[PDB]
Order: sequence, then C-alpha cells, then structure tokens
Amino acid sequence: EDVWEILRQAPPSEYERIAFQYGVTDLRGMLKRLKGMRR
Amino acid sequence: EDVWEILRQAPPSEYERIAFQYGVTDLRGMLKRLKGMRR
Amino acid sequence: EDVWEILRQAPPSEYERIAFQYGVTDLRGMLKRLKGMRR
Amino acid sequence: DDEETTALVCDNGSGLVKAGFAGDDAPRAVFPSIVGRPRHQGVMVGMGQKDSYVGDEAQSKRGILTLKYPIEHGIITNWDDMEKIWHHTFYNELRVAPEEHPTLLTEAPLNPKANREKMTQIMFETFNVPAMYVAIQAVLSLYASGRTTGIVLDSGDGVTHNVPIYEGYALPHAIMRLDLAGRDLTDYLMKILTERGYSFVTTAEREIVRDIKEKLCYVALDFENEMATAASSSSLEKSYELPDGQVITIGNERFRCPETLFQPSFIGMESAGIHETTYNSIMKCDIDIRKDLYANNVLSGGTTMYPGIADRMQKEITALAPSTMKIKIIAPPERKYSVWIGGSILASLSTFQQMWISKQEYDEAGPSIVHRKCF
Amino acid sequence: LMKILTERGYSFVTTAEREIVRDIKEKLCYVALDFENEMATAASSSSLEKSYELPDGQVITIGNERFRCPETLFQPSFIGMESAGIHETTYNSIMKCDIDIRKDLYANNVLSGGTTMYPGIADRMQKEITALAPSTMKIKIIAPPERKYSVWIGGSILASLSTFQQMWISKQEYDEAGPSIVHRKCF
Amino acid sequence: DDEETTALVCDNGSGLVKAGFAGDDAPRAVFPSIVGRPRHQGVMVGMGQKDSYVGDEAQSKRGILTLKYPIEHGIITNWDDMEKIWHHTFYNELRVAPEEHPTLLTEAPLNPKANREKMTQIMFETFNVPAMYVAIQAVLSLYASGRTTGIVLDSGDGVTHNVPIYEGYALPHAIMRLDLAGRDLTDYLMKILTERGYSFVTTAEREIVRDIKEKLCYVALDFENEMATAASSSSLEKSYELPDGQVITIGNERFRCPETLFQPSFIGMESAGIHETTYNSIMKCDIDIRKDLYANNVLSGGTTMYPGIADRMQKEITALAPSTMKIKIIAPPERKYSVWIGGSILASLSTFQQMWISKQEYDEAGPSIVHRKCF
Repeated sequence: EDVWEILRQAPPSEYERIAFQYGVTDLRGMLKRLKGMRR
Repeated sequence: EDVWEILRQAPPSEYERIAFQYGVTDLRGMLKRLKGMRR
Repeated sequence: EDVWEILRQAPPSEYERIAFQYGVTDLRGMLKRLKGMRR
Repeated sequence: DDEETTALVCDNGSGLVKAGFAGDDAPRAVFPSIVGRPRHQGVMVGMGQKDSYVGDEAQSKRGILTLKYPIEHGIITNWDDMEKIWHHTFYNELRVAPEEHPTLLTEAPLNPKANREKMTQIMFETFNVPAMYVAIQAVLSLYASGRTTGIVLDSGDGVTHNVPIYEGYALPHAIMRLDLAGRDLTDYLMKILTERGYSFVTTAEREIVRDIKEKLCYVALDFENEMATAASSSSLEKSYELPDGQVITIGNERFRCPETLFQPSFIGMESAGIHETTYNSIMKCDIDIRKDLYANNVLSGGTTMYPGIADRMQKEITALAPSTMKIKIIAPPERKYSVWIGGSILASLSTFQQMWISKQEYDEAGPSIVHRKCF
Repeated sequence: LMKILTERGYSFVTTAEREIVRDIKEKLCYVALDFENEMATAASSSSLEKSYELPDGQVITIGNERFRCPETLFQPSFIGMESAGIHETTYNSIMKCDIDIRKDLYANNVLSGGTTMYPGIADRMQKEITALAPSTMKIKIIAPPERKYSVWIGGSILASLSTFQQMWISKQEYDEAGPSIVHRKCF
Repeated sequence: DDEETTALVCDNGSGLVKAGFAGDDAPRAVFPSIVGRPRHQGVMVGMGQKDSYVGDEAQSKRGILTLKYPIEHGIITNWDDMEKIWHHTFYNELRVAPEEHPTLLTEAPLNPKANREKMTQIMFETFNVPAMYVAIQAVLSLYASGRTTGIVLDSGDGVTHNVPIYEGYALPHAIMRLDLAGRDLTDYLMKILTERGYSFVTTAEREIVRDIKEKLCYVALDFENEMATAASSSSLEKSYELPDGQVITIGNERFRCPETLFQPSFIGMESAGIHETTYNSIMKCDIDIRKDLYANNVLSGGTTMYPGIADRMQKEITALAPSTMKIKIIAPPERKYSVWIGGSILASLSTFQQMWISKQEYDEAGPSIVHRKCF
C-alpha cells in the first residue's frame, strides 16, 4: 500500500491530502493508527 | 342592525366574515334564522 | 423667486437646466407644479 | 368622468408595490409583494379566505399562508400571481379602470428584455390602459433627485447599485449591481438571532425581524471600537417585546447587521461594500466629475434608513478619497418614495407623452417595439 | 370522587351510586381559584361542610371535596396522569402557535363543556395563564352557559346549512364508493 | 497509572450520550439523555431508588420516573441534571477521574456562546480534567468522513442539517438547520398510532414507539404508488408484539412516518424536506463544487437508518439535479457513531494538542477565551 510509509513520509498538512489521494480515505484511519503507535 | 340585510346581501363566503364583523357573531345565528326562513 | 416666471419663460430643454441653476433643484417640482396647473 | 387624463405612476418597489396618479404627492398604494398559501387550509362552514389577496391583508392574517415575491430577487419568476397582484392594485386600492388612465412602469436595470415585453402586453390586454410607459426605478429616483450630476447609491427597496451622473448623464459602464437587499440583511439577522438562542425560521417571524430592523437596527460609524463597547456597552442591550409578546433582547446586532453592506464577508459576498463600489465607479469616472460626485453623493433607499449611514459614507470615502477634494453625500428622508415621486413627475411630464407606449405602436410593432428606440 | 367518598368512611361502588355521585358533583362540586389557601381553610372552613341528603335519604356530608375533585384536571398527579393540566396544555399549544395568534387566543380563550360547569373555572383560567402568559398580553377566556349543548347547536346550524347539502353523504356516492368514500375528500 | 494521557472522546449525542478514550474503536458509554422523576414515589422499607440515575437503568425500570433531556431540542435548558449526568458518565461507565484525561466535547452549530462557556467552566471545576476541547458534532462526523469535499446530511441523533464541504471547506452560509428529530418522528408516529385506535401517550410508550421505528419503520422510494399498494398491500400488515405483550399491528406507517423529512406538511413544518434543502444549498454553492457534492453526497445519522433512504436521495435529486451531472450519496453503516469516531481521531490528534482548552488559558482569559480564536 505504502500509505503507512508515505503518510509517515508525506507532509502532515498534506498527510491529510495524500491519505485522501494515495488511498487512505481514512486519513482519519491513518492518524488513529499512527496513534495506535503514538496513542 | 342591518345584519339581516347585509348578511342577506354580503358575500356568502364572506357572510361568515361579515356576520363576524358587522355584529352577528352568531353567523351561526344568521344562517339558522336565514333558515328559519329557509329551514 | 421668479422661478415660476422664469421656468415658465426659460427654454424647456433648459427649463431643466435653469430650474437647476435659478433655484428650483426640484425642476421635478417645477414641472409637477406647472402640471398642478396642467396636471 | 373628468378631463383628458392623469398618468398612473405605479412602482413595483422590490419589497412593496407603490403607485399613485400623475403628479400625486404620495403613492396611494403600498404593500408587500407577497403571495399567500394557507398551510393546512382548514375546512369550515363556508369560505372567506382567498388564496393570495396578500396585499396588506395577508401579513396581518399571516401564518397559514406562506410568502412569495413574483420579483423575488428584483426579477420576477411568476406573473399570474403578479398580474392578479396588479389587479388587486388597480381595483382594490387603485380601484380604477386601467384603460382609463395612462401608467408609467418601473423596470430595473439588467432586466432581460422579455420581462418588460410581457409585462407590457399583459398590461395592455388585461388592463387595456389607454397605453403605458416604463422607466428604471433607479432613473426615476434620479429625476426625483433633480441633481443632474453625481452618483446615487440606490440601495432602496430590495436592491443596491451606483448611479454615476452628470447633468443627468450616467454611464452604464459606470453603473454596477449589488444583490444585497433587505431580504439579505433579513437572512443574516435571522441567522444571528437564531444562533444566539432563538428559533427564527417562520415567515411572520421574517416580517417581524425586518420590522425589528427598521425600528431598531442602526449602524455604527466605527466597527471595532463599537464592538469593543458592545463587550460591555450597557447602552445597547435594549430588548424589544417580541410582537407575540415576550420582550426580545437586543445587543450589538442593532448595528452590526447592515454594515456588511460594506463587508460582505460575513454575509459571504466576494463583492465589495457599497462604499468602495461607489469609489471605484468614481475612479472609472473622468478626471473632474469626481468633485461633483463628492458633492453629488446622493444616497437613496429607506433600507438605508440607518443612523450615521451618510456620515459613515463621508468618513469611509475620506479614508479613500483624497482630502484635497470635499465629499458631500446626499440622502433625502424621502428616499424610498423618491422613486415614485420622480415617476409621478416624469409621467406627469405632459410635455412628454410622445415617449408613450401606445396601443397601435405596440400592436403594429408587437412587443419588440417598446425596446427599440424607446422603453 | 367515588374513591374519596369511600375512603372517608363510605361504601361507594354501586352503579346507581355512580349516577348519584356524578349528580352530587354537578349540583355541589365546584373549584377553588386557589388550592393550598382553600385547603388550609378546609382545615377549619366551617362554610364547606354542607352535607347533602344521600338520595336514598340520609344526608351525605360534604367538605373540601366539593372543590378539590376536578382541579386535578390541572393536576393529574392525584388522578395519576403524567399528562399536564388543562391550563398548561392550552398554554403549550399556544407556544406552538405562531407569533401573534396568541393575543387572539388570549381573547379567544373559548371554554366549552358543562362538565366544566364549575365556579371560577374561567377565573382560574385567567389567573393560571397570567402566571404563565406574559402580562403584556391580555387574557380573555370565553365560556358560554350553553356549552354542552353548544355542540348540538353548531351541528343544527351546520346541517341546517341548506347552502351546504353538497358535502352530504348520500346513498349513491357511498354505494359506488363503498364506505371508504366518506373518508376521502369528505367526512 | 500509565503514560502521558489519552483523550476523552465524549459525545453528547442528542438522544444518547456516547464517549470513549482517544482513538478508541467505539464509545464505551451510550445511553439516553433522560431524567427520571418517580411519579408516585411510594414509601417502602428503606430506599434504593435514586431520583435521576436514568443512564440506561431508568428506562428498564421506567414508568414511575418521567423523561427529561437537558438538551431537549439539541439545546440544553437544565444542567445540574446534566452535569450529574456526566458524573454518572465519568464515574459509572467512564468511572474515571476527569482530571486524569483530556476530553474533547461535542457542540452543535447555532449554539449561543454562553452554553459552551458554562459547559466549559463547569467541566473544569467539577471535573478538573487536565483541560478540555470541544468541536461541532457535525464537524466531527465530517472528519469521520475523511471526505474533504461535499455536503453531509447530518440527520443523526436528534438533529438535521446540511454540511457542504470541499477539501474540508464548508460554508456557514451554506449550512442550514432542521428542527426535525427522532423526537419529531416520534410525536408523529405516536399521533398516528393513537388515531388508529390506540392510546399512545406514555413515556415508556414513547421509548417503545421509537424502537418500533428503529426495528420496523422504513421509507418507500415512491410515495403515492406505495400508498396505493397499502390500500391492499397485504405484505405490509406486519403486526408486532407490543412489548407489554399483545402484538401491535402495523401497516403503511412502517414507511410513511419519516418521509415527512421530505414533506413537513403532515408534521406541519413550512420548512422544505431534507432533499431540497440539500439541493438549494447546492445552488448557493459555486459552479462546479456541485459535481463533487453529487459524488460527495455523504449521508449521516442512524436516525436515517431507513431502507432506500440513499436511493430516494439519488432519485429525488435526479428529479432536481441535471442528468448531465452524476449523483452519488454516501451513507456509512457507522453513521451515528461516526461522529464519535471523528472525535476520537481528532482529539487523538496528538499533533493537535495546541488547540486545547487548558486550565491557565481559560483562567487568565476566563470563559470568553475558548470562543475567541478557538473553540
């Protein structure tokens, strides 16, 4: 998927954007799981 | 009173109305007496 | 005032103008009163 | 039953329709441009309720009936309603035969031609007036000014524009549009009243709120300083008996409602406020017309009835206009009916029948005629 | 009231007893404008002890019940209805009303019912509203003496509305449209 | 007794209050927002009945106690009840020290500022949480969408609105209000059940009827055709055991209850149905945002759990929207808890403590601070 890697690599401002383009519509998700790491 | 005359002269739709303005609150009345004629 | 006399004497084209210079800003007026005569 | 005739000075004021005879001192008819649909339409002994005789009757006996403007946004979407409206006009408070008397009609700029086309032929046919004529409400108010030169901020019934002029000479390039209307401030203030812990959605609520404006709302010359006051300005908390009966409290909204006519950000228009629209129209003006414009800063509209509106003008321009030139905004107390007064004078211009839209000219030239070389 | 009469040392269960007690109401029971003050009176209000010949013949004694029976139409707690009294039902209906219909409602506070024949019922209306309605508005409750038969009078007038046969449920209309017709577009 | 902290994602869902920790997969607490008054309050040996521990206990042991929402109409009229409600929350099913954990709070649009003012200081004082933060339930569900663009029909717990968006960009001018609520459909269906030969007035009856809805009531794509069916549609007469025990019969009401969210005439709201509210919000939108809106037609609400609701969307728009554009309504199965999920994510936004309403900021800036430049 690389959404893990690229949404821990992309901008944050654009973490929003590119979770929404690079397949993580649940940027909601991406952050909650990024947090499951840092939650 | 003229309620007799004007409630046999006014509109019918507005016989209601003008019995209620020109003093025959008993439009109820006005019709029952109009009928005492035509009852 | 003479606006009556000079706005019944001045040009008409310039009745506009000279009502607006000779004091009848209400040329609007001057005509409506000229009409109160001819209204 | 009298001599030749007297014109029918009739205004379709954006909110209310107003009219009188030629050279009358006041349009004898004025009332909202509403259409009424009784919501539940209860069945009772007999009848007595007409659908849409709204005129002035409906709002008093409002609620069941909803509200409708044929001319909703200064432009009319329905007419059957609307011609029956004029019938109410000419036969209930004009109570007159249109065929009897010539009538001048009010048409706003930017109208598609077909609008006046139809309004014409329908008035001819249904009303068979001797004939008619029409004119721009803005232009009619402008003759009501008599100020041949200068721009007019025609923020009156339900519209806003600028009318730069000189000796009666106005530039269509120099005239712009403002969708802002009493309806717009209505929506904004209703919004604010609701958000402050209130349920302001209902039609009669809409009329009530506009009245709340017209008798309460003002505008503050300064914005932030007066808003800081409102932080503790114990003057401005005048609460007004909600017409249902419970006093409705009021604070800074009593002013910060209409200023958005200068800042449409809160109302959400990219458009620029009235003042800078006037100013940029000024810049597009020629070199020295502008001093006159300053002196001919003729305001117009009862919607603009707010206190310090003119003063806010002079100050805002000052911030804009060079101090070298001197600014003089005009604003008659008789601004909303000034349009009808100018119409009465012009139609009364018995030296000016020649511009009149007659039976024949129309018939031979159909509807299109009134548009070519005439209006 | 049958409950209360029984609990006060009486055996009020029988049908004819039921009619008797309703009559006891209709000719005796009233309502007091004030509740607690009139109940404190009843603690010693020597006026209200009017005892009425039980129609069998022995005078049945009466006290504060002569009023505190129907007030529960305002307080259904004692009758045990979560529902709110007549007055506040009217009032909240008022609130749901539009803005200014309410002044008329105040003036058009038309009461109805012979069951509501009680004394001071209307006055209790105005006062309770007052406690509820803003003093800004003026309250006018209506209540004809002819309220229970007013329904029949209105029926007589309307049916008598010889301009109004057209709404009439006839043989044919019914038959062709069966029973359902009377319900659609008519009643 | 652990590391730094985890947020307190707490929702005051209009009907039920729901909450969990930061980044929880489900708000661990959910129950009605009812207050209970035992009607007759019988005297027995000892006690054991608290007045208003309603939570989830009361309704099971309902009847004596009546029902009360502090937030009755999405807006709270009483709070003592309500803060004790949150105490029940944080110490009976949150059973946690508020001081321990940060909490994000749900606030609906159009609230008077003082509401969140107090909710704040009371939570600070009584709950002394490390600090708090609040957000619009609509907005939180909107982040729960992740759909940066498009409008959301936030007809969820007990409210209805439209939330036009683009890349997270929503217009307050483009957002409206709908008083319609599960309570409203409740009153309507209770009315209908009663009028059909039934006595449906009681509170527990109220809960029963809402449940009757949630497990039975649906909506038909077509209205008149499905009503003509109901004239003889022998499918729809499913009668359901009244929970007291006698099967309660059901017919066309199983659908024609909620459609009034499109037609408030029968429920008696001049307001227009959800669909055309969305549509006119669409028109007020810019030119081409609307295709996205069509594709971003994100529905929200478990109240909207009805079958064919989305399909009725597409068809009604179709009747409204040009066929040129393509309509795509969204509606997650997880719509009512989607708000809490978005809250959990956002509060969990450990990159986003900075927006947090802390002790000091509040104290030095009092209550007003949380409102200026923050929420």
